[PDB]
Amino acid sequence: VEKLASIDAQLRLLVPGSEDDKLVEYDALLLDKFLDILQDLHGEDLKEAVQQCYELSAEYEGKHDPKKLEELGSLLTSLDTGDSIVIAKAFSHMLNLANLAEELQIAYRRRIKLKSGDFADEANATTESDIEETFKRLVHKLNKSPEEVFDALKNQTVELVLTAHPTSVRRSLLQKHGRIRNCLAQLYAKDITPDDKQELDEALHREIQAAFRTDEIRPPTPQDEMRAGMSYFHETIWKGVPKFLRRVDTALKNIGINERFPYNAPLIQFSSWMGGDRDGNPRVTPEVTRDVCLLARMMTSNMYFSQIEDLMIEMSMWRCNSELRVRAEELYRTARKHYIEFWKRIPPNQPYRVILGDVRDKLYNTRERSRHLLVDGKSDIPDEAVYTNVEQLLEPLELCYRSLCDCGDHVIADGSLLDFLRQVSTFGLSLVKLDIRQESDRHTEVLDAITQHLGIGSYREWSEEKRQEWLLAELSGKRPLIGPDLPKTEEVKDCLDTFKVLAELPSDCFGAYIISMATSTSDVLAVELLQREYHIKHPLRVVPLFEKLADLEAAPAAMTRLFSMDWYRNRIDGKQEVMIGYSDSGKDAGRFSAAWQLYKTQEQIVKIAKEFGVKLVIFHGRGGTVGRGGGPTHLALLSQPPDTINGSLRVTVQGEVIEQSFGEEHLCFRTLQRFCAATLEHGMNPPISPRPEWRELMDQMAVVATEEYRSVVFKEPRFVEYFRLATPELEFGRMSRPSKRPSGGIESLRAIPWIFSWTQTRFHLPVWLGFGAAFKHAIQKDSKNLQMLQEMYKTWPFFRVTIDLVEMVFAKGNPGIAALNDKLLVSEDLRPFGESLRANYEETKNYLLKIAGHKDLLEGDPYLKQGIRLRDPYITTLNVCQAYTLKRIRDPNYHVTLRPHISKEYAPGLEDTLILTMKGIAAGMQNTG
Amino acid sequence: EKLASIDAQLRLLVPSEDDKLVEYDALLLDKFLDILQDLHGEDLKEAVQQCYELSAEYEGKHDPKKLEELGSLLTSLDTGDSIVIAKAFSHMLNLANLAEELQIAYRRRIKLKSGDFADEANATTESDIEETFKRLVHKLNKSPEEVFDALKNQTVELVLTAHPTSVRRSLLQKHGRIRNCLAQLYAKDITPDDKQELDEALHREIQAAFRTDEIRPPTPQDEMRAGMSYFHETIWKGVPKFLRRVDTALKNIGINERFPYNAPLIQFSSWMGGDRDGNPRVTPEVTRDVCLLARMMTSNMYFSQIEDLMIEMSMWRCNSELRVRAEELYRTAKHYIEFWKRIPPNQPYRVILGDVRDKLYNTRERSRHLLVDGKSDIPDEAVYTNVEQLLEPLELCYRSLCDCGDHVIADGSLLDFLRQVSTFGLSLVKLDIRQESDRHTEVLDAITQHLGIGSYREWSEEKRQEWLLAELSGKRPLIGPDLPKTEEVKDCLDTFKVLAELPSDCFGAYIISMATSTSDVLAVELLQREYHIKHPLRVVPLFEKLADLEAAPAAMTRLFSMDWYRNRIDGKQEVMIGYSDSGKDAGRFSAAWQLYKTQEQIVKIAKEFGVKLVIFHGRGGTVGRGGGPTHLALLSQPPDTINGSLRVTVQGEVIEQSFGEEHLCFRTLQRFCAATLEHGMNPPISPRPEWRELMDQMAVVATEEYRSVVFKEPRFVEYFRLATPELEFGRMRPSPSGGIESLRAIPWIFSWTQTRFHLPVWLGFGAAFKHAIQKDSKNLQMLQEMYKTWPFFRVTIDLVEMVFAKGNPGIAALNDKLLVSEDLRPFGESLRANYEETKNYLLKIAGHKDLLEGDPYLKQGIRLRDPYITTLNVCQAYTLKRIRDPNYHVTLRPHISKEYAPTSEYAPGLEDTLILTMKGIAAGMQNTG
Ligand SMILES: O=P(O)(O)OC[C@H]1O[C@H](O)[C@H](O)[C@@H](O)[C@@H]1O
Ligand SMILES: O=P(O)(O)OC[C@H]1O[C@H](O)[C@H](O)[C@@H](O)[C@@H]1O
Repeated sequence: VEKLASIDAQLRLLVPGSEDDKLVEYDALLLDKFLDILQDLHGEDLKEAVQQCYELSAEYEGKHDPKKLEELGSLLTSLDTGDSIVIAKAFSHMLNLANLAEELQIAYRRRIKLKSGDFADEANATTESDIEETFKRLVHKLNKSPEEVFDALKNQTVELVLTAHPTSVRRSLLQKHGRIRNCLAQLYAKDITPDDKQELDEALHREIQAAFRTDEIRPPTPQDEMRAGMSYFHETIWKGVPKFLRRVDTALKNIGINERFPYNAPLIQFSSWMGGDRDGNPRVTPEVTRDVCLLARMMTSNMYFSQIEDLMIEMSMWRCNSELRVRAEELYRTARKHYIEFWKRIPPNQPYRVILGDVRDKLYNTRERSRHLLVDGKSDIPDEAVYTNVEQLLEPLELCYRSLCDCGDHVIADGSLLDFLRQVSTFGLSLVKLDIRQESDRHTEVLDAITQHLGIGSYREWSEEKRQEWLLAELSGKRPLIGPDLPKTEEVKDCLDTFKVLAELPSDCFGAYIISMATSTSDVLAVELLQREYHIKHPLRVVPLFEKLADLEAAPAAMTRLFSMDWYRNRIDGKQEVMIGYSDSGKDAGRFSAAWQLYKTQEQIVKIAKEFGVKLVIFHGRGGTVGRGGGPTHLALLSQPPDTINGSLRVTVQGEVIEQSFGEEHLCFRTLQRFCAATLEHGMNPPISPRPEWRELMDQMAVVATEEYRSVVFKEPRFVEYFRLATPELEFGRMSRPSKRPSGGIESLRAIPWIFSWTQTRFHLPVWLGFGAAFKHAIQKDSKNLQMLQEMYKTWPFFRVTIDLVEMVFAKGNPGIAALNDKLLVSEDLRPFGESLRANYEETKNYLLKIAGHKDLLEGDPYLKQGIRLRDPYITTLNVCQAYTLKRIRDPNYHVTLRPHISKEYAPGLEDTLILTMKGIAAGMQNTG
Repeated sequence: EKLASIDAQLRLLVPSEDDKLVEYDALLLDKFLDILQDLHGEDLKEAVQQCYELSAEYEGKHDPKKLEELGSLLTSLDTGDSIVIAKAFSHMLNLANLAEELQIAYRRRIKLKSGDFADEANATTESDIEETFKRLVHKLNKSPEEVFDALKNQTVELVLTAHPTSVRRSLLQKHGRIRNCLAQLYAKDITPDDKQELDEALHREIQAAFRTDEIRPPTPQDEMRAGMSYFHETIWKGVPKFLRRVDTALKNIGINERFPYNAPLIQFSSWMGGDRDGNPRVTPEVTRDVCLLARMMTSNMYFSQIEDLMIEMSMWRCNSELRVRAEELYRTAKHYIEFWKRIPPNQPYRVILGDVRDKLYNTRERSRHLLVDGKSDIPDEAVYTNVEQLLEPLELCYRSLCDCGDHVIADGSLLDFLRQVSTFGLSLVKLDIRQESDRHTEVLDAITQHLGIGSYREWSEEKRQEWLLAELSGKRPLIGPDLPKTEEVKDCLDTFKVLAELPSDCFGAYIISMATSTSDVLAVELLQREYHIKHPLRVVPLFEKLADLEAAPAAMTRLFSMDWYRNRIDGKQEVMIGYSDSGKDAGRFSAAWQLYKTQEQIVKIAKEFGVKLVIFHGRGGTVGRGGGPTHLALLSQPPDTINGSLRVTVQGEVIEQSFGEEHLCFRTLQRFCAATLEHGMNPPISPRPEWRELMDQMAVVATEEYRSVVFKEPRFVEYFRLATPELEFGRMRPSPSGGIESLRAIPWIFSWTQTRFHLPVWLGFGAAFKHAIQKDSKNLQMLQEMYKTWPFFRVTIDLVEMVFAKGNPGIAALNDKLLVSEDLRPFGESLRANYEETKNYLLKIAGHKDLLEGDPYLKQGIRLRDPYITTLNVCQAYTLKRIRDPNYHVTLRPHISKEYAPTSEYAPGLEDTLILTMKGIAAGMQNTG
């Protein structure tokens, strides 16, 4: 009768339970159904094996008895390659289930009705403010008129830049995840028949299996990796955006604005790095970039195309204004179809349809030109027949729209037509615009080739002042720099060709050219010059990304110098965007010192832009508090230094967060919602400025933290051998892209790998190291600092948000895993070094607690804690499995007695098991640094 | 918990929406087990579970092995442990019945009903009072005024008899508390804490019941003082609630006034201390005492609530009529305390009600002193000797209120109180007297012989009549103080001295058991005259044997022919009938049909002589079933047999179901009132002559079979004495030499109910059905049309069907095997064969595959009780063996119950175990014949 109630009972033990809190039930059902499936497919024997692992991991998660971990080891390590693959798949798959259940729980959790009004409320989905509440706060708590709010909003832009998953999932598998999540959602609805329940049951059972059996063993091209993206948009964002904008409309009613948000106001914009970012990544060629533009153009046209037919059916009206009636007549007159819904000709009896039919053909053509260009390279298709610019596509829709209003039918015009206008206006002809990123040294290499080939010396050898002097001269040069007959290395050709691609393609494909490892004025001019050389008609804006602390300290001088140049001031036309990267900067100096430095740098650069009349946009690269997703993003955005958003947000949406943020319609909606709300609020309601005591203490702690971080990571010569052993970092490095930009050392290692290696291991060093020294030293210098730190946590959003993130990571941390790793993988001489780090973990964690005023991690956030506690047993099993696998890979001569093979049925090795393991853990850990 | 498991194993017994019964039973059982553990130890708890598991397993499959395994267990228990098990199961039953009461109470009514009369056989589909009114008005062209009028003149008298085995006022209230705790545990918006506390409340109250189990006989006085509980508990409040519903129902058909508060719609009566038929414990002094108790307690009830009405009646505006009488009372210038003060005429309603209170108190005290001393120094002036005296001041208040513009207030508690007073009078119940005809003969014979004029016994009926009428107008007494009297004749004569001394509002009817003739009734009239009873009780013949029924019409005709009698009865005669009694003579079937005809004939006869005839339904009817079935049973009565006046026995074994829970109480009252009303305006169809004819034919055959087996077969009584606890019941009222004709009906029915075989209820139906079908296969169709179309027939078959559902021939078989000698077993086998064949014909006629297809809810109720009953049957059977048999002993298990804490009879505790058993079974079986 009842496997489930028991599985529920044994799942409750992990987190004690309440009202709309279904998570444990959800997880229980999913798990119980999943076990049956393992039984059918692989046999009782294996099912038990899987349960045993779970029981052990769970028992471990409760008490934390290192014995349990070893028992688990004995089990996992005794499995042949075949069975371990299966277990690895199993746990890796129960995780994805646990995440769906959590998405669903988060989606339907009840909002708190009366909120404290504290800014802390904005760090949690249940208490944060929706758009209407935000408007109201601004109007009533801040004396802004509705008109002023409406106005702010009309001018606001929010750009979400999508990056590729650092490990990324299949469009099929997504949809199974959706179907499973829906079956589950549906099983919990009252007024549900025994039959429907029975049928939903088998539907659920079936869709889990279908997912489990979609598990083929692999690398994939940038093109496919990107063609991935065009899914999530279909799946959720494409529909999400109109839904949200309609909510904006409703919210404006309720504060007394009697009009809808203009359909062409560019409130929300999307962008991408996929096929764009070539930094330390030679797989991203010019041809790749040409292909992702054409794909983007294609698919977008296709989307507009597959829904136009539905709008056409809906638009059965015959009453129109004359403006339209003319243009319809024209179009019927000029007539004399590959697809089928409307495969016929259409009576001018129904004019809206005539227009939209033309639109459809044009969309189809636009689809086809991009398709042929993509596969052939030529296409015999006139610009006349096709949308080369979004205005061309809006125009007929605006026509219909106006016509409807004029005939007295605005109410109808504000239905699907409006949604469609909003989609077109948000997504344009290219769903995402592509950013280009390359590292400064590359532009230097190119310019050096040029200068040397010209016989004038070596750009590399020149001083900054010289580079600037030369660059400006040539920026007004009266004759080209570059011949066809210039000697080029493959890299230089690759780089130059990227500009040939930028010149050939329509500019509505592209966003910014980001310069990785920027450090100077010359770095930006260099890119400007090459754009001029290739006669790019609408050059992309150049965006320096300042990474290292020193580079951040130098940035203000660099920006000031830029803004001092008339050539440059006039090219940028009042607008500059600068990029920052929390992970990057924190790899240099620790997370703490990087956080603080970035606060100040933004402040200074804002001040500098203000002085020169420049609107400054700060592009948030990965690693922020602001890329967490969920409520915490809400507060993180409000926590930003004053005037740093100023109506224009641009942030990275880290791949490892795209599912949480967008994969479910409600979360999708609220993601969009908070980005828009927070951005709006901030420009009219900055956080308080830090008290000077706080700046002073923060400066003092930064030095100590950076000292500790660098002591351990760069100064200590034992560290890299430790890292290489205690961590799958090397094995990761036989992949996404070369994680060492072969030079050797941590400074050489890229940040994603850095973060990822220590996340696998549950130890998370890159995120907390240096916080402990900083805290300890500040308290030991003066016990009154504890009070100050606490006041800072209570009152200073930046600080709060900074500590919450590190707290969340400790909650996903477990030093026992780190300890097991030492014991299995690390040599006897390095173990005390490990012990030492674990000691620092603990001490850091405890200070962090003392400062937030919590006994236990996440007291402020039981729901998040519950989510984590539930995932853990699964992750733990993967950690352990991983650890022994790493052993067997590294040590050809480690062997133990293998249990006779357990899986039934009715070529793969350790490396395959390790990948499964790396991906399960990564998906269980989501974002950290 | 282990509840879900107990729920799971309870579901198996009966495989939905508001169907909580299984949960209810599960919880109760799980709580009850814990209690057995605490009090008696794991060891015993398991023993109890084992019995339950076995019984349940048995109830599903019906494997005789299970029964034997159970036997081995039960028969291996020492006297100490078997007592405990017997208490346990006997107590789980009472729990199961409370749960069922609760389930029945809250089951949902069907909203659209077929309109068929079958709908009235089930609580979910039967008609409430409003629906009845509406049917009458719309489907039958009666004006609201005509309905209202019918109702105003309608009387419903419920005569309460004593439980044939009866429960304690304390224990009732525990049953109530348990039932409420349970009801409360199932309510949403309920806290973890309230749930926790209700849990322990529940747990506690079960234990308190379980530990209220002392071993004993009790006096008629106490047995009756029992009654005065159920009224307190439920009827006292029930009546006003229902009458208020009548009021609401009258609104909704457009009558704009309330049911008159003094219209005697509902009246109650009792046999307790009244019925002395074959029961010499019921002496004259007993009868005196139950009148005085009744008078006392009733005064007390009025008294304990008056104080609450007085507080409520804080008004000061009154009419003059009242204001005078108040002034008077204050002008004319306290043991208890609520109002222990004097009262300002400032508040006049209170002044009146204070007087009323004192008068009620005095009335209470006089009855109390008379009861314990025999004299009381208390003037009639100080006291209510007549209900009008108590109404008058209430009507005063009532009128005053309406006159001051406060009728709305007057229709609150005051109205309730008026209704109570008017329904219950000064004596909650009126007492009927019953004695058997032969006794009056014995008395008159003593008299005639002492007078020297011969022997009344020897005289012919014509002679008796001639003498009786002469003496009924005699001009001088019959009886001296000097008359020779046996203890019986004195007992009988003293009863009349008691009737003459006590107020007439204490009494109802004098029922003559074993009536047969006109003289039988005149005899009683004469003795009443002799004792100068100022308001003689009406004489009611109870005709029992079939012959006595066939002779009744001639007897009634003769009575109605006598001017002496016609003028004494003043237009009204009541006649009693007794289904069980008559069915003990001739079989249930022939008795049913004969009673249909007798009623018809006697009705006809009364109609001809201008006499309003009331038929007093004694026990055994379809009409004493309680629940919906009663509803249809009443509607099924022959035309004109109710004629505005229903009088029916409420069998003791049905009082709990009918009244113990406020909702069932209300609906019991409801259907009695509704059915009665409807019938006088909407009789059932009259039987088709073919049907009469076939019924007459089947009656002969059925009587033949019944009498063949019971009276003609000389082996029968030895069979009965062995297969049945009948003898042991007979060491209890005396159930002097025997034979079955001698044995009383309750014992007859009860003996075969214990045994789950139920012979008295079905025997003879099988022969009748078989012979009718074998004479002519077209009869089957006729029988089925009768079942479909003729309420009497339907109702008659449903009852027998219900009994088969409570039947189990395996128990009967086990009994034979354990208790009956080898030579009589084939006789048993033969009866079991008849059981089967009868059951199967009965099914074939109702058109059912299985028993109770028409009634899944009832079947569920039975299925759930059964395992408990089965355990008691088995326990019982072996106990009966050990009692009867010197040659039986088996190895006893070492004692199982723990404990911390002479009483000898026949065998050392067996007799006690048997009683427990007899009472558990009886309470699990409720009503059958
Ligand atoms: O961090 P990397 O290893 O350079 O990899 C790529 C990431 O780098 C930076 O930190 C950027 O700020 C992000 O927009 C990007 O996802
Ligand atoms: O023991 P008995 O002869 O049945 O007497 C007791 C019963 O007798 C008759 O059947 C009456 O109709 C009942 O009102 C009463 O309960």
